[PDB]
Amino acid sequence: APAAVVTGAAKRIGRAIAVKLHQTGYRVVIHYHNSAEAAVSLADELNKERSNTAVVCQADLTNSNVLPASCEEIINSCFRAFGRCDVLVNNASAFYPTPLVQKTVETQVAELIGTNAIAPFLLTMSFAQRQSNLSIVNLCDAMVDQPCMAFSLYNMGKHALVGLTQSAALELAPYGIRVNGVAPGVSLLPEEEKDKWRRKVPLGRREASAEQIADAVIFLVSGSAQYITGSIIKVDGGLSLVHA
Amino acid sequence: EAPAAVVTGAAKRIGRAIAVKLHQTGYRVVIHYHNSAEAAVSLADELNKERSNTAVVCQADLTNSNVLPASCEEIINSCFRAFGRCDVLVNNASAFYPTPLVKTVETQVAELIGTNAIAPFLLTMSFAQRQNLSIVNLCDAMVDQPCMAFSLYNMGKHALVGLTQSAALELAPYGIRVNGVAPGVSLLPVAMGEEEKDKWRRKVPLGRREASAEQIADAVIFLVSGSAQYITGSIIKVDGGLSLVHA
Amino acid sequence: EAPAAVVTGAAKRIGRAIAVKLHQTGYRVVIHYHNSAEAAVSLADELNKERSNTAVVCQADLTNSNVLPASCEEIINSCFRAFGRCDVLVNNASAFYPTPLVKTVETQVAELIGTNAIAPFLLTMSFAQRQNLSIVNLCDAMVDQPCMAFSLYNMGKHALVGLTQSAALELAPYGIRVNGVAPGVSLLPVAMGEEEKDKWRRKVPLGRREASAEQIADAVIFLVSGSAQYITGSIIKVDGGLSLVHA
Amino acid sequence: EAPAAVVTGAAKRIGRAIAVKLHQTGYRVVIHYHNSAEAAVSLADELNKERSNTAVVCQADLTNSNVLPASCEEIINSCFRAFGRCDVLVNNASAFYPTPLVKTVETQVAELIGTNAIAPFLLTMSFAQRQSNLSIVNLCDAMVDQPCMAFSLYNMGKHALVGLTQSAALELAPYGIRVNGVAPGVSLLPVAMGEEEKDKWRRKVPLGRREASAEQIADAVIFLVSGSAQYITGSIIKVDGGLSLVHA
Ligand SMILES: NC(=O)c1ccc[n+]([C@@H]2O[C@H](COP(=O)([O-])OP(=O)(O)OC[C@H]3O[C@@H](n4cnc5c(N)ncnc54)[C@H](OP(=O)(O)O)[C@@H]3O)[C@@H](O)[C@H]2O)c1
Ligand SMILES: NC(=O)c1ccc[n+]([C@@H]2O[C@H](COP(=O)([O-])OP(=O)(O)OC[C@H]3O[C@@H](n4cnc5c(N)ncnc54)[C@H](OP(=O)(O)O)[C@@H]3O)[C@@H](O)[C@H]2O)c1
Ligand SMILES: NC(=O)c1ccc[n+]([C@@H]2O[C@H](COP(=O)([O-])OP(=O)(O)OC[C@H]3O[C@@H](n4cnc5c(N)ncnc54)[C@H](OP(=O)(O)O)[C@@H]3O)[C@@H](O)[C@H]2O)c1
Ligand SMILES: NC(=O)c1ccc[n+]([C@@H]2O[C@H](COP(=O)([O-])OP(=O)(O)OC[C@H]3O[C@@H](n4cnc5c(N)ncnc54)[C@H](OP(=O)(O)O)[C@@H]3O)[C@@H](O)[C@H]2O)c1
Ligand SMILES: COC(=O)C1CCN(C(=O)c2ccc(N(CCCO)Cc3cnc4nc(N)nc(N)c4n3)cc2)CC1
Ligand SMILES: COC(=O)C1CCN(C(=O)c2ccc(N(CCCO)Cc3cnc4nc(N)nc(N)c4n3)cc2)CC1
Ligand SMILES: COC(=O)C1CCN(C(=O)c2ccc(N(CCCO)Cc3cnc4nc(N)nc(N)c4n3)cc2)CC1
Repeated sequence: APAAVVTGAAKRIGRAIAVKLHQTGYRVVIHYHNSAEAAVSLADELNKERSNTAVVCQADLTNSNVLPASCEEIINSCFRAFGRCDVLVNNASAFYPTPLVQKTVETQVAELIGTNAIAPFLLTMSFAQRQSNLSIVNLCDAMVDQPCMAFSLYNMGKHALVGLTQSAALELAPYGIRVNGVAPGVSLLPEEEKDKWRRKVPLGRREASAEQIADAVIFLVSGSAQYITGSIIKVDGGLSLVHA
Repeated sequence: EAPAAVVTGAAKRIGRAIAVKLHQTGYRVVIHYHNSAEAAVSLADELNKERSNTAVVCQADLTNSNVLPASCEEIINSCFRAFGRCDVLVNNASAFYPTPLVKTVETQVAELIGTNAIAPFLLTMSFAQRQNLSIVNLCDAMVDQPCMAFSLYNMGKHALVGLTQSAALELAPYGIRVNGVAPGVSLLPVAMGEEEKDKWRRKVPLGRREASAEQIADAVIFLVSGSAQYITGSIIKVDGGLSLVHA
Repeated sequence: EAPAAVVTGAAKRIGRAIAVKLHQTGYRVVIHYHNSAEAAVSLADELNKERSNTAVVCQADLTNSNVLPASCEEIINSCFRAFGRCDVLVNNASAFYPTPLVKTVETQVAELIGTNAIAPFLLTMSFAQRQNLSIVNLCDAMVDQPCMAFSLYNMGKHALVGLTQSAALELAPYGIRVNGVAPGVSLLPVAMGEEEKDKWRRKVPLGRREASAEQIADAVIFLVSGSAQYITGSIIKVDGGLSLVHA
Repeated sequence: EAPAAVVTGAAKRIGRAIAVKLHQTGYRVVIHYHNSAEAAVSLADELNKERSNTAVVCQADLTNSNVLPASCEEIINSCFRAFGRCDVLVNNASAFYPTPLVKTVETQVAELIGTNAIAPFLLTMSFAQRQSNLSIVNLCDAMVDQPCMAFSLYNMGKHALVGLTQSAALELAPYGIRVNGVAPGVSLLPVAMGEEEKDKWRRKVPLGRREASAEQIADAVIFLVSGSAQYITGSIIKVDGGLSLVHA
């Protein structure tokens, strides 16, 4: 059975991705930072379905002097548990505003650029170095070119992740590793404010769900996507096409 | 009952593979063709051997003219006549040849812009008016790094990106999704010399080979599926990384 | 010897401002027009009062048809007959109106795709065949966030992006640069209610106002200048940030 | 009163051409540099010979670190100290070298992402906070979506710079600060690159089969800071001779 690493897998979109990969027959590494109880509860659910098919792995993905070692350990945890690592899903992400005009700003850089871009880069390095249907899926943002007001560092990090997706697709193609993205628009919100976000969506008659994001990940890691690399699939209900 | 799909230019090559995979997924299919009558009828015969009364052919020229709206309405009508419904439209048919800046030029406009853009637009209109509904447009992953001396073809494929996005927005309230699949190098021309085919294959980072028709069809199957119900206005490159390679 | 420029749709609004600024920069100008004869002639008379024998008018319909290639050849020929050279082509003329998916539709195709894409292509062909040479195409900064029910217009503007890029590549060996200027909200219709105009103006981050025609013309002047001699295939948005604003 | 500009990495090459053309347009200039002190001082001397007290140098490392915010604040402060105003910021300084996926990697992150993205962000913050024709120009890369093999961190940094350009254009528009980019394709090749390798790059360019001069890049910066660009914000102008349009 193939094996996958999902970062930020305890809750929300990462959890849905881990569940759908497991349902597809993958063994999974459930990475978490703060959500140990939720990570272990997910692993317990998946292991009840198929014994010894889910493990957890703790790591802070903030940039620091130790982040490279932390990322090498996440990949190593998959090889140790399952003897292989076929899929990496870079899902974990910090998200909060960083206004240009008025945590230290350098802590915000470490968290926003680290989680959304540098950790994906280091995980990609470790995944490739440790190596079939191998692939990486990066969780992008469908609104990357129509950014949220006062979200500069977040937007910079998601732009950097587009660059990584494309750069790594090119560089890792000779190794047979595909590198793609899934770009949610409005997916799971953290009622009046939620409804303001919902109302913009052309396909809004249909509820946005973590499972719809996971469905695009399942396609990209499947044999039905064996010629697809460097592609970012928007899963946004049309939101990115709506003008101001 | 079984859903129904129209595939334009479905007698051969990528359109044929799309029609076959939709049929294997449980669709009834209208095999549109222009000149390839024998191949269209042979495909319909093969699919009907698998499941009786699940495939028909429909002939039409998709060159632009004052009758193209009637032709496109008739293709959609042929799906309703055969199957009583029309759930999926795949705009695959396409003229492709150079038009250097330095057949009459108006015939070249009619063929290249008609097949790649205006016929998709009119088919989209007729599909929407006659109503998991979706449209898939066959785009081009190289639309922003165009082939030398292919201006009109490239204009047509750019127009098709615009249609995909415009129609996704406008047809969302009707529950019709509109997406694209953008091949890079897929099936090369039968007439192309082996050395020239190999020059194209060597461009592709992922495996130094062209996409099979079936690999292109796999992306179409995903976009029409229940696994894509929140996806509209998206164009999936199926290009092996070709579009990311610099000069 | 003074250089010469053709500006399509130059009688009014943005095209007029482009023709005026080119004239102020030292160009002789062909003022193309379709229906606005009085305004075209008034502009020519103003420019010739400033400098004798520096402006002519040229009437043509730029709707697609069997005669459009000849019409476009004649517009370019009018510049050579008046001024002995043609250094700059500005493709500004444009039909703009909704075409809902749910005039005949083929007339709408001919007008919207003809003015926005096919006439630019044929004018580009004629300009290149007759040869700091450059072409500037008037694009649309909102081409990837289109207006509801404007599919044919949006298809035409997407095709014009493709032409800009294709022609930049193909004409580079001849030293002809091909670029675009993409307004967001510029001049609104006089008859549009101020309440509706203000809805458009409030969308614009930079000053909550539309671009003047002169601000659009400033980008054209840059692109045809010596300060842009390495720039080809580029589309400059002149949109006050509009295209960056989410729904 | 003459306006004033900061140009990062301005001792040599494209940054020097930008500083020179801004100075010729009537700006007073801060020539920021990191290691190229002799070149920076030679340039400042030449500009001050043309017009007294119109050029100063400012040294700073733009690698990311916990002091980078203070360094970036000090570069903007140096323009106010010399000239009493700061009208234009040009983010030109840039580290560029390969980082294969298969110096410590954290140093490479700090240099490549710091110079190309984080320093521009912090300089943008300081420029806005310290505040008419105000604008910022970021030196981008026309090949950002067709990246060089094994340049992932550099490419990530330049993609982040596109995001900053767009984000800052939106957020600073209410303050009348425009934020735009210039995206070279092939411009000045490295001093150390062999001629045969330079010619491989030159032969890629449709328009003239040659690299952009430093002055051609500077011309696009001068347009974007001028009154002829007063409605332009969030735009990235490719100055690439068609390079980005060429398929594999
Ligand atoms: N939700 C949306 O509408 C939306 C829209 C656009 C894009 N996306 C993208 O889709 C992906 C998933 O979105 P989501 O809303 O499910 O994400 P989320 O809930 O905001 O974050 C997912 C997980 O990221 C992990 N994470 C955060 N900071 C971390 C750090 N410093 N170190 C390690 N892990 C850290 C957290 O793990 P722990 O809980 O274990 O600490 C968290 O549960 C993200 O990449 C997001 O940017 C989502
Ligand atoms: N092959 C590639 O490498 C590649 C690369 C990029 C994009 N694509 C796109 O993928 C799609 C399929 O490619 P393909 O290579 O399989 O296409 P193709 O063989 O060139 O053409 C497909 C069919 O289009 C039909 N067609 C042509 N002109 C027509 C007209 N005037 N009226 C009606 N139908 C007409 C023909 O039908 P009849 O045979 O019945 O006359 C033909 O069999 C096209 O949209 C193409 O642009 C392909
Ligand atoms: N205004 C904006 O906010 C805006 C926004 C985005 C893009 N743009 C683009 O900028 C350019 C100028 O905009 P504008 O608002 O000044 O344009 P406009 O007033 O709508 O049209 C310019 C001229 O196009 C000519 N034209 C229309 N149909 C024609 C046909 N069938 N044959 C020949 N010429 C025809 C007309 O000439 P006659 O009057 O002589 O008949 C008209 O005066 C256009 O390309 C437009 O798409 C403008
Ligand atoms: N040349 C091209 O073909 C090309 C192509 C695409 C994009 N661009 C972009 O255009 C801009 C100018 O290119 P260029 O070739 O002239 O650049 P460059 O010579 O490679 O670098 C410009 C300056 O950046 C400074 N710099 C490097 N690391 C630094 C650090 N840690 N801290 C502070 N400053 C640092 C250096 O200053 P010191 O010398 O004082 O140490 C250097 O002189 C860059 O943003 C580049 O990415 C250039
Ligand atoms: C008689 O020959 C002709 O009229 C010309 C046909 C095109 N041509 C070429 O050299 C050529 C052929 C196939 C090429 N392919 C690589 C991908 C290009 O997009 C394969 C490919 C195959 N068939 C195709 N059919 C569509 N409708 N559209 C595509 N894009 C297409 N492409 C590229 C260039 C000159 C000869
Ligand atoms: C024929 O029926 C009509 O009069 C319709 C015209 C369009 N219309 C609008 O509501 C409308 C008009 C102008 C609008 N502008 C804002 C920018 C939109 O791109 C101004 C603007 C102005 N004239 C324009 N002319 C070109 N050729 N192209 C542009 N894009 C154009 N645009 C927007 C919507 C419905 C009425
Ligand atoms: C000497 O060892 C190194 O540091 C490496 C430098 C990069 N390198 C290359 O092969 C190389 C060098 C210059 C190249 N240029 C063509 C445009 C690439 O974008 C010229 C160009 C010039 N200097 C540059 N400086 C910035 N800061 N950024 C740009 N992009 C840059 N580019 C391309 C590839 C390997 C050796």
